[PDB]
Amino acid sequence: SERRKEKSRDAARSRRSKESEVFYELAHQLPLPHNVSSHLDKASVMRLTISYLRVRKLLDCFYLKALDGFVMVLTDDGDMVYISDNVNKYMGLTQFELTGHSVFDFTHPCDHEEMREMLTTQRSFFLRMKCTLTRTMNIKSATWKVLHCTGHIHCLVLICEPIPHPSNIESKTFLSRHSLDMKFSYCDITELMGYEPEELLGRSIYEYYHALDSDHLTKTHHDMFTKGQVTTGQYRMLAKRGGYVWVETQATVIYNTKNSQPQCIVCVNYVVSGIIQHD
Amino acid sequence: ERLARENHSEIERRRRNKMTAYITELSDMVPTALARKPDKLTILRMAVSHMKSLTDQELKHLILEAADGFLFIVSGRVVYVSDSVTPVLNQPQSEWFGSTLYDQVHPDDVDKLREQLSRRSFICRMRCVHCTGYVAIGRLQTEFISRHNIEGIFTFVDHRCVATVGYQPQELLGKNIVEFCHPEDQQLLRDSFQQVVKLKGQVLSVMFWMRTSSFTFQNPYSDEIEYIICTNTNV
DNA sequence: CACGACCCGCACGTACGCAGC
DNA sequence: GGCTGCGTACGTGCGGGTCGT
Repeated sequence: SERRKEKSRDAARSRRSKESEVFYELAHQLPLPHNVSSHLDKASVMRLTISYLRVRKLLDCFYLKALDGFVMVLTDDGDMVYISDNVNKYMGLTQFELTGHSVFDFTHPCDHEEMREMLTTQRSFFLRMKCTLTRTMNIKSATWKVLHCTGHIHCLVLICEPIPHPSNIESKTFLSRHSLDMKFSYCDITELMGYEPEELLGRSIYEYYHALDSDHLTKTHHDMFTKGQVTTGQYRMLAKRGGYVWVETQATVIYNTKNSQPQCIVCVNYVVSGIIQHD
Repeated sequence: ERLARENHSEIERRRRNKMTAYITELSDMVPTALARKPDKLTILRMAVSHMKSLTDQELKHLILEAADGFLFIVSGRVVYVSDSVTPVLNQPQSEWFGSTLYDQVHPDDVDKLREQLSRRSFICRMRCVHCTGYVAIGRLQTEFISRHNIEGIFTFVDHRCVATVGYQPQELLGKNIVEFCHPEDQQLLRDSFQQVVKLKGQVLSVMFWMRTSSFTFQNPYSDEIEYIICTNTNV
């Protein structure tokens, strides 16, 4: 039994030798600059190999540049098998951290069901990644971040842009501030619309909305409360004397940093169309 | 002590098994189809043998099929545009090519683009659009409503009412709907509005004969009413 | 910049089960 | 049944990692 034992030990040693061999050798065969290739875990090698394989299977620098956010590619199971280089600028994480394993692993729970039903052709939906950037940091000390995603399927492909948090703000556009149920508190307006902050101030913004859209607005509001930020569609909002105007809004939620307590609301409201139909 | 030991065994089990699931996924992802399931070493050898068989434009394609938009390098004179502008707004290199972009925006939306040319992001209108850049890219997103009060008094309408019955909003805006009800069932709608206020956020169809599906709306956060939505239509 | 605090990838040895000159 | 190669597992000690205080 001891001879079979010593030879088992030695033959198994041979096995592990060719194992580590084929692993770091698979790392050499990657599209990665070796400065990072053989330097990482072999399970990682598995991840990104699988990913890039189903990537090149499923198929100047001008373009990705002007874009805001990054590129996301999923399959029916959710193995997010591609991520564009630019990710680093957002989230804080890097491509290589997350190129080709679960999407639910990096998105906030109590949000996965959206993904689920949206793996069931045009799709505009907000997701809840985890930013680690504030400069880059470590996980669990990192926190939840939102991303507006516009995309289509074929094996899904998505554009994921970030939002402008009014902690870092910046003639077309006007800001606004409201309570939680949306009674105004702080405004700028008349030029493009009609009314005054003096005249409004404390008024439910749902009243000055169009009924045809207030459905979508309430849906994106339930979003707002349940999620973090939002970027709505195109409002047909009323004027003082006039009819409707095409309006866009990127609103935010104010959490009183004192125990992160839901306090106020602020909207960055874009305007598109001129006052249609005066009489 | 024992805790760290059995947690060690569990976690290493999970890691091993995830490396085996990675192994299977990879096993079927690669072409060598074989009779049934080779060992993991051979699977890996075939993986790298396959992987020895060896970009921006594919990324371009990706963005196109992700946004339905296009690219343009400008000054307001343009100097280049993406060809994919054609499956978007048509007019390829016609009112583009080397033209000023101003001669392509909505005649009213020129001075905003002027005020935004002292990162850079904005929203514009174009001849049959959200746009971002530093050069940039651009991509794309019988019955009538009636909003009332808690006691029936109107607040809002839809113009195609004038097609439906033939009336104009202002001579209805502010007035009462029970004043418009045939005396017979003036109570009915009343009862209806006696119910929608109690039927928290749920429909209610009544026959005034014009159908209408009245239901209350409570402020999504504070969940208290401020108006009743009543789609009314003819039959 | 430290030191034990711990967590983790990766060795490592050994086990159980298949086959067969 | 013996003993082998042969391969996939489970358990674990050890080096190098990172977080807290």
